[PDB]
Amino acid sequence: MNRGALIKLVESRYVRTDLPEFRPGDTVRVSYKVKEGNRTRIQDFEGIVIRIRRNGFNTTFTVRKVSYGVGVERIFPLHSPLIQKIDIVQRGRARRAKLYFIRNLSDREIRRKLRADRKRIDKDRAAERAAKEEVQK
Amino acid sequence: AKHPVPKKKTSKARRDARRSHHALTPPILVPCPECKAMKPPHTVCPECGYYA
Amino acid sequence: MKGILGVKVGMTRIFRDDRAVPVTVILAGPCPVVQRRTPEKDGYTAVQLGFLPQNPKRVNRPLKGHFAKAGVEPVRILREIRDFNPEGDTVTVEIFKPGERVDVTGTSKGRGFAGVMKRWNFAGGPDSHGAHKIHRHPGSIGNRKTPGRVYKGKKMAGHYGAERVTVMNLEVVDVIPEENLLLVKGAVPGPNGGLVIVRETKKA
Amino acid sequence: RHLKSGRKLNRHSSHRLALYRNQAKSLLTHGRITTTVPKAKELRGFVDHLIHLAKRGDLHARRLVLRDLQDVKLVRKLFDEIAPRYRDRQGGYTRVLKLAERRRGDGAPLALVELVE
Amino acid sequence: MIQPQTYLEVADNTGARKIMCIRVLKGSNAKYATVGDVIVASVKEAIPRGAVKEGDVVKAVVVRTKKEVKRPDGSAIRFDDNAAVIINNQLEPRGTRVFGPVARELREKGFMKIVSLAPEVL
RNA sequence: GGGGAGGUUUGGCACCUCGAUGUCGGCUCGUCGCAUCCUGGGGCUGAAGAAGGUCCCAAGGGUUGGGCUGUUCGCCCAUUAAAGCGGCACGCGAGCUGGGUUCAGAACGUCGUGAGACAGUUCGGUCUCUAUCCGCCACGGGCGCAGGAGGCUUGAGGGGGGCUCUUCCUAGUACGAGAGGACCGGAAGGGACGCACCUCUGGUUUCCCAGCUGUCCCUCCAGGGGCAUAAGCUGGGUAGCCAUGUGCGGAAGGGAUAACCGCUGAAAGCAUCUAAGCGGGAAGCCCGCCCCAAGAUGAGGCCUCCCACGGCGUCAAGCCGGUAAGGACCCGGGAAGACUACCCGGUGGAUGGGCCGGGGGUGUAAGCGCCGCGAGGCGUUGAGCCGACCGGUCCCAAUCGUCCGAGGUCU
RNA sequence: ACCGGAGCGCUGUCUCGGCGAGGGACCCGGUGAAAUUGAACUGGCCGUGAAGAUGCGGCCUACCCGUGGCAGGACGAAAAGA
RNA sequence: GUGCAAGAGCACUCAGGCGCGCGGGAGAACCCUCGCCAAGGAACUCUGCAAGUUGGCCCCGUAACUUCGGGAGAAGGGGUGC
RNA sequence: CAGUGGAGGCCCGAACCGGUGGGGGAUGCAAACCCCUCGGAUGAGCUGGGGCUAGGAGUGAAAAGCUAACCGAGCCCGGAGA
RNA sequence: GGUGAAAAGAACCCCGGGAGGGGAGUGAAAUAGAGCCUGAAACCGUGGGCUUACAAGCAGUCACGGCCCCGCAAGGGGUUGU
Ligand SMILES: [Mg+2]
Ligand SMILES: [Mg+2]
Ligand SMILES: [Mg+2]
Ligand SMILES: [Mg+2]
Ligand SMILES: [Mg+2]
Ligand SMILES: [Mg+2]
Ligand SMILES: [Mg+2]
Ligand SMILES: [Mg+2]
Ligand SMILES: [Mg+2]
Ligand SMILES: [Mg+2]
Ligand SMILES: [Mg+2]
Ligand SMILES: [Mg+2]
Ligand SMILES: [Mg+2]
Ligand SMILES: [Mg+2]
Ligand SMILES: [Mg+2]
Ligand SMILES: [Mg+2]
Ligand SMILES: [Mg+2]
Ligand SMILES: [Mg+2]
Ligand SMILES: [Mg+2]
Ligand SMILES: [Mg+2]
Ligand SMILES: [Mg+2]
Ligand SMILES: [Mg+2]
Ligand SMILES: [Mg+2]
Ligand SMILES: [Mg+2]
Ligand SMILES: [Mg+2]
Ligand SMILES: [Mg+2]
Ligand SMILES: [Mg+2]
Ligand SMILES: [Mg+2]
Ligand SMILES: [Mg+2]
Ligand SMILES: [Mg+2]
Ligand SMILES: [Mg+2]
Ligand SMILES: [Mg+2]
Ligand SMILES: [Mg+2]
Ligand SMILES: [Mg+2]
Ligand SMILES: [Mg+2]
Ligand SMILES: [Mg+2]
Ligand SMILES: [Mg+2]
Ligand SMILES: [Mg+2]
Ligand SMILES: [Mg+2]
Ligand SMILES: [Mg+2]
Ligand SMILES: [Mg+2]
Ligand SMILES: [Mg+2]
Ligand SMILES: [Mg+2]
Ligand SMILES: [Mg+2]
Ligand SMILES: [Mg+2]
Ligand SMILES: [Mg+2]
Ligand SMILES: [Mg+2]
Ligand SMILES: [Mg+2]
Ligand SMILES: [Mg+2]
Ligand SMILES: [Mg+2]
Ligand SMILES: [Mg+2]
Ligand SMILES: [Mg+2]
Ligand SMILES: [Mg+2]
Ligand SMILES: [Mg+2]
Ligand SMILES: [Mg+2]
Ligand SMILES: [Mg+2]
Ligand SMILES: [Mg+2]
Ligand SMILES: [Mg+2]
Ligand SMILES: [Mg+2]
Ligand SMILES: [Mg+2]
Ligand SMILES: [Mg+2]
Ligand SMILES: [Mg+2]
Ligand SMILES: [Mg+2]
Ligand SMILES: [Mg+2]
Ligand SMILES: [Mg+2]
Ligand SMILES: [Mg+2]
Ligand SMILES: [Mg+2]
Ligand SMILES: [Mg+2]
Ligand SMILES: [Mg+2]
Ligand SMILES: [Mg+2]
Ligand SMILES: [Mg+2]
Ligand SMILES: [Mg+2]
Ligand SMILES: [Mg+2]
Ligand SMILES: [Mg+2]
Ligand SMILES: [Mg+2]
Ligand SMILES: [Mg+2]
Ligand SMILES: [Mg+2]
Ligand SMILES: [Mg+2]
Ligand SMILES: [Mg+2]
Ligand SMILES: [Mg+2]
Ligand SMILES: [Mg+2]
Ligand SMILES: [Mg+2]
Ligand SMILES: [Mg+2]
Ligand SMILES: [Mg+2]
Ligand SMILES: [Mg+2]
Ligand SMILES: [Mg+2]
Ligand SMILES: [Mg+2]
Ligand SMILES: [Mg+2]
Ligand SMILES: [Mg+2]
Ligand SMILES: [Mg+2]
Ligand SMILES: [Mg+2]
Ligand SMILES: [Mg+2]
Ligand SMILES: [Mg+2]
Ligand SMILES: [Mg+2]
Ligand SMILES: [Mg+2]
Ligand SMILES: [Mg+2]
Ligand SMILES: [Mg+2]
Ligand SMILES: [Mg+2]
Ligand SMILES: [Mg+2]
Ligand SMILES: [Mg+2]
Ligand SMILES: [Mg+2]
Ligand SMILES: [Mg+2]
Ligand SMILES: [Mg+2]
Ligand SMILES: [Mg+2]
Ligand SMILES: [Mg+2]
Ligand SMILES: [Mg+2]
Ligand SMILES: [Mg+2]
Ligand SMILES: [Mg+2]
Ligand SMILES: [Mg+2]
Ligand SMILES: [Mg+2]
Ligand SMILES: [Mg+2]
Ligand SMILES: [Mg+2]
Ligand SMILES: [Mg+2]
Ligand SMILES: [Mg+2]
Ligand SMILES: [Mg+2]
Ligand SMILES: [Mg+2]
Ligand SMILES: [Mg+2]
Ligand SMILES: [Mg+2]
Ligand SMILES: [Mg+2]
Ligand SMILES: [Mg+2]
Ligand SMILES: [Mg+2]
Ligand SMILES: [Mg+2]
Ligand SMILES: [Mg+2]
Ligand SMILES: [Mg+2]
Ligand SMILES: [Mg+2]
Ligand SMILES: [Mg+2]
Ligand SMILES: [Mg+2]
Ligand SMILES: [Mg+2]
Ligand SMILES: [Mg+2]
Ligand SMILES: [Mg+2]
Ligand SMILES: [Mg+2]
Ligand SMILES: [Mg+2]
Ligand SMILES: [Mg+2]
Ligand SMILES: [Mg+2]
Ligand SMILES: [Mg+2]
Ligand SMILES: [Mg+2]
Ligand SMILES: [Mg+2]
Ligand SMILES: [Mg+2]
Ligand SMILES: [Mg+2]
Ligand SMILES: [Mg+2]
Ligand SMILES: [Mg+2]
Ligand SMILES: [Mg+2]
Ligand SMILES: [Mg+2]
Ligand SMILES: [Mg+2]
Ligand SMILES: [Mg+2]
Ligand SMILES: [Mg+2]
Ligand SMILES: [Mg+2]
Ligand SMILES: [Mg+2]
Ligand SMILES: [Mg+2]
Ligand SMILES: [Mg+2]
Ligand SMILES: [Mg+2]
Ligand SMILES: [Mg+2]
Ligand SMILES: [Mg+2]
Ligand SMILES: [Mg+2]
Ligand SMILES: [Mg+2]
Ligand SMILES: [Mg+2]
Ligand SMILES: [Mg+2]
Ligand SMILES: [Mg+2]
Ligand SMILES: [Mg+2]
Ligand SMILES: [Mg+2]
Ligand SMILES: [Mg+2]
Ligand SMILES: [Mg+2]
Ligand SMILES: [Mg+2]
Ligand SMILES: [Mg+2]
Ligand SMILES: [Mg+2]
Ligand SMILES: [Mg+2]
Ligand SMILES: [Mg+2]
Ligand SMILES: [Mg+2]
Ligand SMILES: [Mg+2]
Ligand SMILES: [Mg+2]
Ligand SMILES: [Mg+2]
Ligand SMILES: [Mg+2]
Ligand SMILES: [Mg+2]
Ligand SMILES: [Mg+2]
Ligand SMILES: [Mg+2]
Ligand SMILES: [Mg+2]
Ligand SMILES: [Mg+2]
Ligand SMILES: [Mg+2]
Ligand SMILES: [Mg+2]
Ligand SMILES: [Mg+2]
Ligand SMILES: [Mg+2]
Ligand SMILES: [Mg+2]
Ligand SMILES: [Mg+2]
Ligand SMILES: [Mg+2]
Ligand SMILES: [Mg+2]
Ligand SMILES: [Mg+2]
Ligand SMILES: [Mg+2]
Ligand SMILES: [Mg+2]
Ligand SMILES: [Mg+2]
Ligand SMILES: [Mg+2]
Ligand SMILES: [Mg+2]
Ligand SMILES: [Mg+2]
Ligand SMILES: [Mg+2]
Ligand SMILES: [Mg+2]
Ligand SMILES: [Mg+2]
Ligand SMILES: [Mg+2]
Ligand SMILES: [Mg+2]
Ligand SMILES: [Mg+2]
Ligand SMILES: [Mg+2]
Ligand SMILES: [Mg+2]
Ligand SMILES: [Mg+2]
Ligand SMILES: [Mg+2]
Ligand SMILES: [Mg+2]
Ligand SMILES: [Mg+2]
Ligand SMILES: [Mg+2]
Ligand SMILES: [Mg+2]
Ligand SMILES: [Mg+2]
Ligand SMILES: [Mg+2]
Ligand SMILES: [Mg+2]
Ligand SMILES: [Mg+2]
Ligand SMILES: [Mg+2]
Repeated sequence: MNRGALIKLVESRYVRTDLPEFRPGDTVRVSYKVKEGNRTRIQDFEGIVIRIRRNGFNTTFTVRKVSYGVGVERIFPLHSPLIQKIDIVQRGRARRAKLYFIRNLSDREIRRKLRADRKRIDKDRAAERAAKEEVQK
Repeated sequence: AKHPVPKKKTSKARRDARRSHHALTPPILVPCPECKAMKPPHTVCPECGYYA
Repeated sequence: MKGILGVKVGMTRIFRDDRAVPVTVILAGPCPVVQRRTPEKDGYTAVQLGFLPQNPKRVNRPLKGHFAKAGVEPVRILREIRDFNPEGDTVTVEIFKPGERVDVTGTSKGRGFAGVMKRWNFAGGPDSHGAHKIHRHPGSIGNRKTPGRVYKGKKMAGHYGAERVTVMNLEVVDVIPEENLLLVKGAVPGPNGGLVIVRETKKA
Repeated sequence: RHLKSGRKLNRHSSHRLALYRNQAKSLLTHGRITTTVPKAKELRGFVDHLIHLAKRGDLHARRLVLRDLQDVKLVRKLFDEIAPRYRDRQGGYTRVLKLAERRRGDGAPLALVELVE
Repeated sequence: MIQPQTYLEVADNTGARKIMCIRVLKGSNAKYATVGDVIVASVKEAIPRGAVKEGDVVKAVVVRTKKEVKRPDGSAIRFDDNAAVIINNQLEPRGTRVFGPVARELREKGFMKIVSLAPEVL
């Protein structure tokens, strides 16, 4: 009994593992399963991650973007059965945990305020190609 | 004064009755092991002391 | 009519097919039946389930005399489940197949001495145009010379919370016998670690 | 009902913080200190932190502890004497024993605080 | 969540730029309206010689909100503004081409026409 | 033309109150009436159907948001199942407001020689911290419950809840020339309200982290502290408490009935629902659901535990000390709490504090190296710091002890 | 800093309330008032009575004493009605 | 004294003087004073009462009307640190 | 027209003089106070000291305002035991 | 306004920081002990008797009963259960 959490934590097996690490201040592209009419598709969604609300399992993250003149944000359960995959697209300088502030900034300022984390990229592409070697041979 | 005020002098009966729960109770005491005197449990007291 | 004692372990949410579901986890540990109410001896029918392992320390009480006549490991708690007589042994989560619905009972969180606005969810006066000393007050409480008194059970501020609260028709979302666990539809009275009894619903 | 949380106080924040400090200074200056019970039970944990933080040695720790006790000579005594004494120990660097005398003219109960030994 | 006295962006060439909510046509006394909810409203301003004139009392349906819509799949979604599409009394949209995204709740509600002309459902 | 009921209007009378019973409207909180606005059940219809009309039964719940005016009232906008009418000092100012009325200022029209005056108008104009008793909401102390104690309970008697729409299948079927369009039965989705909850969404989170200005100080640099609230400002923020968020409720069903519809059926050879007798029939009644509840002085029931006197009272019941089961004190505490109460723990112990780990928050600390003239930048680095949450560990603190507590009446 | 109408900006004025801070309230120790007060052993309903009853009648209800709260009554207090 | 356009303003601080002659705890309702708040933005109300919004200096720019002075800080913008 | 010049019951704003709106206070810190807000601030300005005018009399940018904490006729003593 | 005939106004010892007491002492009397003759009532307190925690009240009166106390007795006093 003296593990009230670990018990409630046992129900965690609905947990993912495939998904790649990413943190606010860099843009991604989730592929969500959706019910159109009655069937099932795979709608993409690509924008900057503005918030990650950590809480072990059932942690969440929210991405925003501009669709046809209007802004739009979506909240995704991190370990959701509907996220087929989540291709990251570009890393960038955080400097802050929650970046709501870009809401009032959607313009040239964003691009210049969130440069590009050459560090988290230099490790991305490095351990990408450099790690491809070990698996192939 | 302003607005409410007693409608009648309280009787010496009712008065003392109210006070039925005012009485005190003696302090809880125990004979301290070291000395002979009394101490309030869980406390150190003069003319005595403690072990380490 | 089933029955079983447990603790509110906490709650989170799991996914049923392509839909998320909020669930409260209840540990309905194995309950050693302790006595039996019968029409002949007691005047009614029921079963006194025990629950949770007691150290023979606090059992200094002649409770041991009750546990002896049943040959049971001393428990920390025990309440009856009315009109439910299981075979002589022990009840467990096994009686709850998923999709069944249950009536859960628990002692709500204690909101202490609560104002009328929190307790009875009154309206209270204006934050603004005058008054400024009755913002959270209940205002009038009566009439005039007639009836010239206040109604019995009038809504007024006071202690509120930490009372016997029974929710109903909660869905048994799952059941993990390997852990005496029991998943529900989330909203169950009381705080975590709180004792809580789960019964069969009265929908049907 | 507030309090479902966990902490205690009187006075306002900047004062209460100043209180814990000015006590822990005297306490790390006299080794024995007498205050009111509640003030003591609270001071208790505040010191077991600088003391343990004192078991570590790096200048970062020193600089951290300076933020509370302003006196440099005092942090010396803490690092170069008080701390070593508590090597090979893990917590409970401090002790609180309630006295049997109340304060007169306000009837407040007292208790002793001391660097353990 | 839209309620009377609220302003809405008009997402179609009906001529109207902005309309204010008059009444949310859910229950007999509903507090608020949301995506896929219809509302009576006043045209608080419109473009010259539009089908709808400034001052008309129109019906419209919420296509976007600022308060995130919570979906059963555990996700949610919110837009930068509150928007609507003026509709015919038989509930078909009055204007044609509708601009900007839309919540798919519009679909389950029976606004096929509008999700169609929508340049992007989300 | 005629007879009544009611006591919401306007009056009549002048009966309590002029050593004072504060007047309208609004707000808050309601509760009651039924002469019913809606929903439920019926009769008739000039009821094809859908929809109405009229009367009957029925308070159980419901009875929206705005524009104008101090308004009540009323008009209007947009909805609705409906936007019911009255009582309660036209309910409620020791609950609030004070726009209106109803003091002194001032002005208009009007009257008056005048001072002034107006159910005429206009702008302004001090609303009193402390509840004794009854009542009401909560929470304890005492004693009782004819042995004492631990735990579990029965439910007399109360209380809460009680609403309604919409689309779809039945079926474009019965009905109708057409337009339109059912009963009965079944399904889905809502509005408002109520209870509980923090997973999610979304708030607060007063020192959890970070950044920034001015100044003063430590210690010159660097680093850091105070004050700029009772957080100096700002960007974020766990637990807890919360709704905008999540779950669940209104029932089902049983029983007796209202209007009403009937069977059998006389009195009264026919006829009659009725006089004997019986069946059906409401959102209403009684149960059922949830909550309180044996001070139910009619003080209940079950399981279990401890039992003789140890001294005076011969008669009467008691009375005084030591103890049994068991309880209390004191201490560490708590999603329990104003206090008390309630609950857990007290060295055979993880109750609090510290330390450790995890969760979580902030978002690369200090120091050093490197690049730049420099403000800075880069690396070491998801670093450093790090409340409340989930656990672990006897380092510190619950040390030692004290007090009360049956001897069980009689027929 | 006159009085009326409208609009933009902004907002807890409001839908509709929630959380947080501090000073009181609450508990302990010290000091310790006031208006008021015929006397009190001071319940509910329906009547009744000088026409609005804790005190009369009938009936219902109710173990003794307090503490924190609410303001319907005591035709509450105050001021020999302006 | 330092800073801010200036100043006897504001913030911190010299010299100097004080913590206001009841304290201790608790962390209910409720009152006062203060901070914040999803969506909405006057729907509040007799009345935007209240509170918020705006705020300093520099630069661009500024309408009807006018008694030619005004209206003007109109309005609306941009800059501000190292 | 430029320059110089520095006028004003001019402008912003402390001291200072006020008392606009709201809140608190109501046996008050206070027999008129506290907080936020607001008005004037070279003038019909504010202010220290020395003086004069008073009871049907004074003074009054006029409210019957003020004339020692209540002025449609001050206070005290007397007529007076009206 | 008042000790007492007279200060004979309480040496000395004891508890106490003091105040104030307890003894000793003076006096006819100290409950005449110093704002001290007499010392009423309201009001506060200590002890004793009767009485009260299912009870409805202008508080009393009438009756009976119980307990306690006075007198050998018939009797009387206090209290109060119905
Ligand atoms: Mg665990
Ligand atoms: Mg737990
Ligand atoms: Mg409010
Ligand atoms: Mg007022
Ligand atoms: Mg007031
Ligand atoms: Mg009455
Ligand atoms: Mg009454
Ligand atoms: Mg937990
Ligand atoms: Mg805690
Ligand atoms: Mg501060
Ligand atoms: Mg710590
Ligand atoms: Mg007649
Ligand atoms: Mg009448
Ligand atoms: Mg009349
Ligand atoms: Mg009369
Ligand atoms: Mg007459
Ligand atoms: Mg009177
Ligand atoms: Mg009166
Ligand atoms: Mg009135
Ligand atoms: Mg009124
Ligand atoms: Mg009908
Ligand atoms: Mg029909
Ligand atoms: Mg027809
Ligand atoms: Mg016809
Ligand atoms: Mg027809
Ligand atoms: Mg039909
Ligand atoms: Mg009839
Ligand atoms: Mg009727
Ligand atoms: Mg209306
Ligand atoms: Mg209409
Ligand atoms: Mg309708
Ligand atoms: Mg209609
Ligand atoms: Mg209607
Ligand atoms: Mg009527
Ligand atoms: Mg009414
Ligand atoms: Mg009235
Ligand atoms: Mg009337
Ligand atoms: Mg009235
Ligand atoms: Mg009032
Ligand atoms: Mg009123
Ligand atoms: Mg009053
Ligand atoms: Mg006013
Ligand atoms: Mg009004
Ligand atoms: Mg007016
Ligand atoms: Mg008037
Ligand atoms: Mg008058
Ligand atoms: Mg006048
Ligand atoms: Mg008139
Ligand atoms: Mg007026
Ligand atoms: Mg007041
Ligand atoms: Mg009374
Ligand atoms: Mg009463
Ligand atoms: Mg019952
Ligand atoms: Mg009932
Ligand atoms: Mg009922
Ligand atoms: Mg009801
Ligand atoms: Mg059909
Ligand atoms: Mg069809
Ligand atoms: Mg079909
Ligand atoms: Mg046919
Ligand atoms: Mg026809
Ligand atoms: Mg036909
Ligand atoms: Mg045909
Ligand atoms: Mg046909
Ligand atoms: Mg034909
Ligand atoms: Mg047809
Ligand atoms: Mg058709
Ligand atoms: Mg929850
Ligand atoms: Mg939080
Ligand atoms: Mg800190
Ligand atoms: Mg944090
Ligand atoms: Mg430096
Ligand atoms: Mg600094
Ligand atoms: Mg300060
Ligand atoms: Mg500020
Ligand atoms: Mg500030
Ligand atoms: Mg700071
Ligand atoms: Mg902050
Ligand atoms: Mg039924
Ligand atoms: Mg049944
Ligand atoms: Mg009937
Ligand atoms: Mg027949
Ligand atoms: Mg019959
Ligand atoms: Mg019959
Ligand atoms: Mg039947
Ligand atoms: Mg029924
Ligand atoms: Mg129903
Ligand atoms: Mg029955
Ligand atoms: Mg029955
Ligand atoms: Mg209970
Ligand atoms: Mg119960
Ligand atoms: Mg009992
Ligand atoms: Mg019971
Ligand atoms: Mg019993
Ligand atoms: Mg038994
Ligand atoms: Mg024996
Ligand atoms: Mg024997
Ligand atoms: Mg112990
Ligand atoms: Mg052990
Ligand atoms: Mg521990
Ligand atoms: Mg621990
Ligand atoms: Mg950690
Ligand atoms: Mg983390
Ligand atoms: Mg770095
Ligand atoms: Mg290097
Ligand atoms: Mg270099
Ligand atoms: Mg260099
Ligand atoms: Mg790592
Ligand atoms: Mg903290
Ligand atoms: Mg560990
Ligand atoms: Mg004993
Ligand atoms: Mg004994
Ligand atoms: Mg006995
Ligand atoms: Mg003016
Ligand atoms: Mg506006
Ligand atoms: Mg804001
Ligand atoms: Mg309101
Ligand atoms: Mg507080
Ligand atoms: Mg006070
Ligand atoms: Mg104070
Ligand atoms: Mg006190
Ligand atoms: Mg009573
Ligand atoms: Mg009657
Ligand atoms: Mg009478
Ligand atoms: Mg009489
Ligand atoms: Mg009376
Ligand atoms: Mg009589
Ligand atoms: Mg009576
Ligand atoms: Mg009663
Ligand atoms: Mg008290
Ligand atoms: Mg109170
Ligand atoms: Mg009252
Ligand atoms: Mg009050
Ligand atoms: Mg009254
Ligand atoms: Mg008079
Ligand atoms: Mg500056
Ligand atoms: Mg400046
Ligand atoms: Mg500058
Ligand atoms: Mg001085
Ligand atoms: Mg003071
Ligand atoms: Mg002092
Ligand atoms: Mg702030
Ligand atoms: Mg703000
Ligand atoms: Mg807001
Ligand atoms: Mg905001
Ligand atoms: Mg916002
Ligand atoms: Mg706006
Ligand atoms: Mg308005
Ligand atoms: Mg309104
Ligand atoms: Mg209004
Ligand atoms: Mg108006
Ligand atoms: Mg304002
Ligand atoms: Mg405000
Ligand atoms: Mg503010
Ligand atoms: Mg601002
Ligand atoms: Mg600016
Ligand atoms: Mg600003
Ligand atoms: Mg001019
Ligand atoms: Mg400007
Ligand atoms: Mg202008
Ligand atoms: Mg401007
Ligand atoms: Mg600007
Ligand atoms: Mg800088
Ligand atoms: Mg020129
Ligand atoms: Mg020049
Ligand atoms: Mg000049
Ligand atoms: Mg010049
Ligand atoms: Mg001037
Ligand atoms: Mg001016
Ligand atoms: Mg002046
Ligand atoms: Mg003013
Ligand atoms: Mg003022
Ligand atoms: Mg004014
Ligand atoms: Mg006021
Ligand atoms: Mg005022
Ligand atoms: Mg006041
Ligand atoms: Mg005061
Ligand atoms: Mg202002
Ligand atoms: Mg000024
Ligand atoms: Mg000025
Ligand atoms: Mg002068
Ligand atoms: Mg002079
Ligand atoms: Mg002179
Ligand atoms: Mg005169
Ligand atoms: Mg003058
Ligand atoms: Mg005088
Ligand atoms: Mg005169
Ligand atoms: Mg005289
Ligand atoms: Mg006379
Ligand atoms: Mg004469
Ligand atoms: Mg003498
Ligand atoms: Mg002596
Ligand atoms: Mg001395
Ligand atoms: Mg002496
Ligand atoms: Mg003597
Ligand atoms: Mg003698
Ligand atoms: Mg004699
Ligand atoms: Mg003598
Ligand atoms: Mg004598
Ligand atoms: Mg004498
Ligand atoms: Mg004397
Ligand atoms: Mg005397
Ligand atoms: Mg004599
Ligand atoms: Mg006497
Ligand atoms: Mg006595
Ligand atoms: Mg007795
Ligand atoms: Mg009695
Ligand atoms: Mg009676
Ligand atoms: Mg005796
Ligand atoms: Mg005798
Ligand atoms: Mg008697």
